[PDB]
Amino acid sequence: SGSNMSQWIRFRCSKIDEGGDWRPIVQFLRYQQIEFITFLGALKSFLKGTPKKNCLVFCGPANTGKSYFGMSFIHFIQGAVISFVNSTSHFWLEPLTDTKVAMLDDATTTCWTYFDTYMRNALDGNPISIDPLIQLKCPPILLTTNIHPAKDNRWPYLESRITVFEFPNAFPFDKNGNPVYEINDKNWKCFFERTWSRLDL
Amino acid sequence: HMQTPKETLSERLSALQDKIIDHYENDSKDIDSQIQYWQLIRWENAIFFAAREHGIQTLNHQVVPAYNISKSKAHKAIELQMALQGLAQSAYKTEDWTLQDTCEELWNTEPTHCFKKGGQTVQVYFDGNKDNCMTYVAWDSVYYMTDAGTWDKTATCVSHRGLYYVKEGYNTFYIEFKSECEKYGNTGTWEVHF
Repeated sequence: SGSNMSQWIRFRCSKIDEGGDWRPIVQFLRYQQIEFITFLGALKSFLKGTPKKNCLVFCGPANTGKSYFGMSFIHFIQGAVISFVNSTSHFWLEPLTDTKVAMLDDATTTCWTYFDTYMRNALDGNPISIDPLIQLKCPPILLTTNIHPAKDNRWPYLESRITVFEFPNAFPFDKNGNPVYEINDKNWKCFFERTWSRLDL
Repeated sequence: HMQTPKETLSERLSALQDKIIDHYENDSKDIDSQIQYWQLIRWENAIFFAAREHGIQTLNHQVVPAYNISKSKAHKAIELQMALQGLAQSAYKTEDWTLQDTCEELWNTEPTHCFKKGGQTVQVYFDGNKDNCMTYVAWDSVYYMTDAGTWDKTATCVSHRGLYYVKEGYNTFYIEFKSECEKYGNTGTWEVHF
């Protein structure tokens, strides 16, 4: 876009309706046994594109709703989804060339192996090349997965350069089959309006 | 209506959890707010403990944690609360004390069981290798508890050996660079950039 992160989010909030509620987001995090202050600190570093803090990971079974939660953020910020292809090339990173935040949904074991070898510059906040070889600054990347990339020491480079939040609990529904927590553009708008300064925006 | 034990525990948890998020919304700079925050967390975990004791699996849609989780988080909350209650009787009571200044994450960071403000970055390069570099924080201010139970404020000192503060006359290292070297390089050589 060219605008910085603060301008972009402020602008995105402009286009979103009033009347949301940040509470379902906070409540959903605490429901998943995640500490609010810890998460907010992680999100602050993430949006800044801080070296070694440029990849955020949500880890747990599909039924936790980690991907719904993650995708809601992408929708809010109008980020891009990238689709992993096992290669030794960066060609599949095209969609993130011009985005504020990228998402890769359901990273496999093979994906983490790829990241440990081929996404080092991106993990470090240094430019990468996709192709005449063109350099590109990698945007923050949110990944969801059910393969924890920092439990078993298989990926030593990756291991020290990602932040992982675990989602242990199934996405909760009430007695009528309605979700206990809904996470959408308006709730994200309120969330950012409440945490603006604390995110150093 | 005669309240079921689960309904009573539910009613109390819902009020506690609402209050907890109020704190997050308010972002008070008052140390007394943080003391209250950590009381709410103790109470929250006490409810989850009692819920499990009563055979309750979920409470207000929340998954009732394992006994060990409830106990660990409560013990953590008490620890922080009592540290803050002591700090509140010191000369430093009326400084800004935020959720961020008083969160568990920071508390668990070296030097542990201390409060700290104003992190200045220290870069350490192992084996002359510039790309093998660990980042540490030299805190502008460290608040520690004395043997008498009062809280004092002091600055961090940097040296080749590590990061330390003077605690009631005693140099007290919270990072040892030798130990860090013997873990990231192993030649006995390291360079400190501050």
